Amino acid sequence: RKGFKFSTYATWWIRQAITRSIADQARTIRVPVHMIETINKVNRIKRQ
DNA sequence: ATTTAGCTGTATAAACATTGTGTTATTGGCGTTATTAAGGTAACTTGCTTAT
Repeated sequence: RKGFKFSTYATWWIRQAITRSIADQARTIRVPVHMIETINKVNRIKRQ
């Protein structure tokens, strides 16, 4: 009904799924996704 | 015979024993705060890497 390309709607869902999969199976020991995101933000701040 | 020394008797005394009583303490319980997971989000990027 809205006039827009479907690629962006598909892209957001694909990106969310990939990030979630990486966090869930990223390490042999399961680590919380919220804990992982804060660690990623801290690492980016340290790099800057 | 007499008593004397011997013997510890059992009450008593003392110690224990038993009873009772207090105390406390911990389980349970409840709720509680730390934690946490998932859902959802939509300009666009629509056959890869990855390698002696």
